[PDB]
Amino acid sequence: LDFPEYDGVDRVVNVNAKNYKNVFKKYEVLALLYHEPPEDDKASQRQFEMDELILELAAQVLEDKGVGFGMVDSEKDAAVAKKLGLTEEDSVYVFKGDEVIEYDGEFSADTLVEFLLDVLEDPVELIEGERELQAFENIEDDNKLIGYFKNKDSEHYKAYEDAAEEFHPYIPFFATFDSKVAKKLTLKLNEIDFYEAFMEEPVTIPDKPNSEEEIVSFVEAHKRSTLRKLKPESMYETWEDDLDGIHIVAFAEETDPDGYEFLETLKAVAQDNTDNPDLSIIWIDPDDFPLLVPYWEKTFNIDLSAPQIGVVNVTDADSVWMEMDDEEDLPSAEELEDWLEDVLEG
Amino acid sequence: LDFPEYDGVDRVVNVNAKNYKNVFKKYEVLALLYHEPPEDDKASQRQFEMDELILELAAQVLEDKGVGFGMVDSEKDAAVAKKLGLTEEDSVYVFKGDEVIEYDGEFSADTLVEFLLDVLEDPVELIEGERELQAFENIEDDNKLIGYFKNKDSEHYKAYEDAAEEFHPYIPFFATFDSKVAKKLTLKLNEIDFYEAFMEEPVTIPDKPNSEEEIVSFVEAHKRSTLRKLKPESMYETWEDDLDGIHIVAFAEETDPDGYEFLETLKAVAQDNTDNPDLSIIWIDPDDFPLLVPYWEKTFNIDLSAPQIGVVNVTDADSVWMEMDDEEDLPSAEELEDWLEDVLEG
Ligand SMILES: [Ca+2]
Ligand SMILES: [Ca+2]
Ligand SMILES: [Ca+2]
Ligand SMILES: [Ca+2]
Ligand SMILES: [Ca+2]
Ligand SMILES: [Ca+2]
Ligand SMILES: [Ca+2]
Ligand SMILES: [Ca+2]
Ligand SMILES: [Ca+2]
Ligand SMILES: [Ca+2]
Ligand SMILES: [Ca+2]
Ligand SMILES: [Ca+2]
Ligand SMILES: [Ca+2]
Ligand SMILES: [Ca+2]
Ligand SMILES: [Ca+2]
Ligand SMILES: [Ca+2]
Ligand SMILES: [Ca+2]
Ligand SMILES: [Ca+2]
Ligand SMILES: [Ca+2]
Ligand SMILES: [Ca+2]
Ligand SMILES: [Ca+2]
Ligand SMILES: [Ca+2]
Ligand SMILES: [Ca+2]
Ligand SMILES: [Ca+2]
Ligand SMILES: [Ca+2]
Ligand SMILES: [Ca+2]
Repeated sequence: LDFPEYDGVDRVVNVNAKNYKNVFKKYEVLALLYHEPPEDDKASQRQFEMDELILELAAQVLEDKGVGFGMVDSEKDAAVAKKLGLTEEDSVYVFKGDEVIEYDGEFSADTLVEFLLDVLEDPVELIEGERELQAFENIEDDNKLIGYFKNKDSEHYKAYEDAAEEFHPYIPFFATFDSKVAKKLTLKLNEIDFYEAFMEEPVTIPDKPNSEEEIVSFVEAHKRSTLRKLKPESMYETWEDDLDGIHIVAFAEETDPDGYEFLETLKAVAQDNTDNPDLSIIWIDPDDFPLLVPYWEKTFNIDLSAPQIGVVNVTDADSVWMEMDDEEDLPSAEELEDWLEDVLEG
Repeated sequence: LDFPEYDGVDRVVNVNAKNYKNVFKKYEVLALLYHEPPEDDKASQRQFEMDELILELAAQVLEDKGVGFGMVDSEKDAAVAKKLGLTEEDSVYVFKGDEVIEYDGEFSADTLVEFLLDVLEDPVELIEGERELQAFENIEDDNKLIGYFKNKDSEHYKAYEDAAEEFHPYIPFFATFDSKVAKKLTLKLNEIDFYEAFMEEPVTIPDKPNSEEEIVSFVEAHKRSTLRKLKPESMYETWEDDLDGIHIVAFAEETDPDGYEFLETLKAVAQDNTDNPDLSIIWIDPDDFPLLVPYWEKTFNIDLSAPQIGVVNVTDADSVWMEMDDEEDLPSAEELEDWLEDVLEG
């Protein structure tokens, strides 16, 4: 009645020109680890075996749900990788229907399975009644969309659902057919509002009713939020998406009163500067990455039991941190704005 | 710049009558896995080696923070185990100061390290100003206490801090010296309010000012909340604490609009029946245990993409689940009360 342990059945194989058509046929959803060939030393061999074991456990856990896992060698299987669109080494590409979803997060069985379980869900969630509306409003650490349509047979709803599939499961798409919900949201019929992460005010997609292409192009242009949360499921995607080799990194434990107070200041600063295309802040809650906390404290020379904020230069592997005597020496929004300005324009 | 990998240094040893005094001296905080001797078959041997490797990784991660890990064989080391108070096999006993903290949760390096990082924090958190007060009010999935005292030198504050140590890190103790915060909480000087998990209304500890013993005895009597959340850090403690071999188990994904709506009904039912000593509901959010979701769906024969609630008989290894056609066929509070009554008084 406990966590599953690998049962030794070989379910994850190398996916190559000989078998790839049969593997895609065997599984309704197929997730492919695109990897460089392991080096020949024993350490690199062991790590490769341990990585495969992670996939084996996930494949066992999800067998009855139509999910399969495979591995594609970027050298041996280069031709198949190209035909399938596998280009970023160490990414897992998830094939659902007509979509190819890139996973670029923690390589662990639990996080992988949680992601696949999100992939298997439908790309549009409905909102009806006050409690469901409250659930929608509680979402803030993701970009989200909500649109008001006549009903599920509306061509405009179907275009919205088709657009949701492009960003699944990263950007939740919500829909309502309830005119009372739409009024509380100030959504006119066939209007779509995009709520950037951590923002209070939405941006309405122009020129409604909107086609799939109009929604997709809009979401792609607003995909990067001023403030974004580092999450295990997407940690490497976020970290690799630096702006001119610079991240602003804020550490704050949401549940701690001092972390909450600092996070509220951070949100206020992001909201007041949300249209500055050069501002990108990563919020890391230490409680989400316990195994990295000592490493971050050593690397950055900071105490993560208190809120911290700094500028990390990925190009030069260097960083500077705002000097805060303790948890009670937090900057005002204005002081935080000014400190970022001083370090960046410099 | 990534998750740590075990470096092969042996930091976790068997703790026995010969070395236990030196181990306790080597480490400021020491966590001891109390385990039955591994069976001699190769499978049991491998599992024991894999368990030790989990401790090795945690010990590496926390080395610079004064934490050590050890293992105590319940047969070979029975005399030392008794002297140290190790009685429940498969529990990890954490020695901090004068306290012995039992860990009875997921045996994984990340969850273990997160718990130890919580252990290392101070047992009382202060509340000052409106934002910190809001952080206090946002806490609902734990029992919590808050007391109003003159200042940190008050003998009554010191008694409160001494009591907090007994329940650290499971039941957060908050304190304020701010008369404006105390007024919003309706806390008179030296009063202590206990907020049961998921309850709106607190219970004031009687006969203030309160001694350590009065607080400890009060908290012990109110320790078990009507509604409690299954969490990795304490999942086995919670599951083993059944009431006459019965758990009421509710599955609800907090972030999903249907899960939120059902959870609100569950909270309302718990609040209206909070004084019924026979009512104990475990809320499991599937998003917290992805690796167990397929196992639960198979074992209970339910769809965990929708909210579910049932009665699980641990004695007879049997369960019954409320029949809900889909996510929109949710019971009212009254219907849920009546359904529990019908299945239990039967
Ligand atoms: Ca294999
Ligand atoms: Ca497409
Ligand atoms: Ca990557
Ligand atoms: Ca986990
Ligand atoms: Ca509007
Ligand atoms: Ca249009
Ligand atoms: Ca990527
Ligand atoms: Ca704090
Ligand atoms: Ca504080
Ligand atoms: Ca913005
Ligand atoms: Ca955590
Ligand atoms: Ca923590
Ligand atoms: Ca403060
Ligand atoms: Ca060892
Ligand atoms: Ca004691
Ligand atoms: Ca136990
Ligand atoms: Ca983890
Ligand atoms: Ca009161
Ligand atoms: Ca008293
Ligand atoms: Ca226990
Ligand atoms: Ca739903
Ligand atoms: Ca619904
Ligand atoms: Ca109660
Ligand atoms: Ca989760
Ligand atoms: Ca989920
Ligand atoms: Ca509903």
